Amino acid sequence: RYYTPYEVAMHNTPDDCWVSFLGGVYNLTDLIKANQGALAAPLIAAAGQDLTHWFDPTTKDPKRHICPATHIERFYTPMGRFIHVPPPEPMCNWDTSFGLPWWRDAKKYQIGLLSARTRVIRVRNVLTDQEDQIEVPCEEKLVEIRERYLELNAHAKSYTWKALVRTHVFQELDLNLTLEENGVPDETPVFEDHHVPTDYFIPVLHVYWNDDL
Amino acid sequence: EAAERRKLEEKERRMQQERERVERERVVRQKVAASAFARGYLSGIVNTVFD
Amino acid sequence: QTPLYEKMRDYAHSNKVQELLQKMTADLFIERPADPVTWMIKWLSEEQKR
Amino acid sequence: QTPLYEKMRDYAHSNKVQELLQKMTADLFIERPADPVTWMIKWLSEEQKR
Amino acid sequence: DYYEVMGLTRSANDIDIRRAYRRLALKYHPDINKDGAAGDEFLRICEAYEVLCDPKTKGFYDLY
Amino acid sequence: CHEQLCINAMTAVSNVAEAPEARAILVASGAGPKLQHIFETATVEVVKRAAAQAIRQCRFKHLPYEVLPG
Repeated sequence: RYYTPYEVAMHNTPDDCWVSFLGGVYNLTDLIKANQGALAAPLIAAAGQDLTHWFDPTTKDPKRHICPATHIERFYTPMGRFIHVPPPEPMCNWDTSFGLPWWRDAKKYQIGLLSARTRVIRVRNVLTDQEDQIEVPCEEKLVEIRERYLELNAHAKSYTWKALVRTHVFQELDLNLTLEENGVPDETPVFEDHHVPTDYFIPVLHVYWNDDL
Repeated sequence: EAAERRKLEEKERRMQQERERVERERVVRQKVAASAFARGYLSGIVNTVFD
Repeated sequence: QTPLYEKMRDYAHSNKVQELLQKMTADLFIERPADPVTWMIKWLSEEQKR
Repeated sequence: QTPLYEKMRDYAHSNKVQELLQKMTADLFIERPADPVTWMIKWLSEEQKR
Repeated sequence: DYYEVMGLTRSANDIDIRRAYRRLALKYHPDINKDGAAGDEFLRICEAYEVLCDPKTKGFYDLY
Repeated sequence: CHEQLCINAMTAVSNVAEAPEARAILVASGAGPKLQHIFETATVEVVKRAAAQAIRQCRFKHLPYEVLPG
């Protein structure tokens, strides 16, 4: 699935910690639970934050540099030493028996996948007039847009969707095609580039009722 | 008349869901921002008290 | 970085106290009592009951 | 946005709450109790007199 | 923070900051946005862009 | 022909076609052209109204209800 940045922000506590980095959303809760010391501070303090600036794209490990004091290459950790980072000097307590760093152990600490962009859909329930703005990832199939909208109407499954596809006529939308395939384009970049407010026009999704019993 | 009754029932239920959603939305919107500010300010507090 | 300072940092950054502080300060900045000394007392009393 | 944060920043960066919280945290780190919540209840109780 | 007020993330580029400030300071300018909760918002937008549009100040802020 | 039987069947079809799946069966069993002929060639007003209602009832999938045929 996918997550908007705000959705990642909802979990910021040592009890439920989510971090987004390099396009991936990670639930580091069991880490903080199993490693509770001064090591866990720099990422507790960035719970629910975006952690991509720590790392580099070419390799999945954090950035490295030549340490000015010892002149030995090691991770650049201005924030502090996060879990799975070796101490600068030869110690007697940092074991290397553990398998993989948490930024490499995707299978055990990654859930979902961070959205690279988000858009505003204005959903309108045609039977009982109830407008509603909402933010959804700009790359998602209508099934999960319906899943997002299920918090607005608990009976949205029975309803049928419709969009102003192109002249322009309100036509049906296939569920498995994303908002861009179905003909609902995104124009916020053009809005910005042309000095038009990003809340001036919003694409609209009509939601009619399908009688059932 | 049965069709009209069903339509009116659904209208009413959607109207009620709107209000309940509004209340819960307000609660969660305030809670998340409170948690974020608590994070930042408590980090500052701990640093200063340590110093 | 004497052993006391390190022990204090380990206690300060522990899970229990830090999450409790974060929760309390979030609630307190929600309610915003003009007398936090008593509001903290009632809030902690109700928390301890669980 | 600025309004929600400002309403909390103005509250939290005011003297009463901040220099209550700092002293409470200082004494909490000094004492090092097993369960912080009842200790904070106590500390606030015998600080309410002052 | 100086970042969240612009809406950007900690890894924003230079063009990213240009675009963010563009839209946020054409949405909240007093002559365009008549009134509302747009008094502090514009001032923090200006301060954040001024801090983050110069590499020396930007880096000094980033480390502290 | 057999006029009362025809109108009773028409009302039964109109009642059943309110169900979600039933429509697909009725259009499958050719109720469409049958009801269209019944509506087209008849002159008794009550059965004509039953036919218009049945046709509109069999081709609807959204809550906004199209104008009754004729």
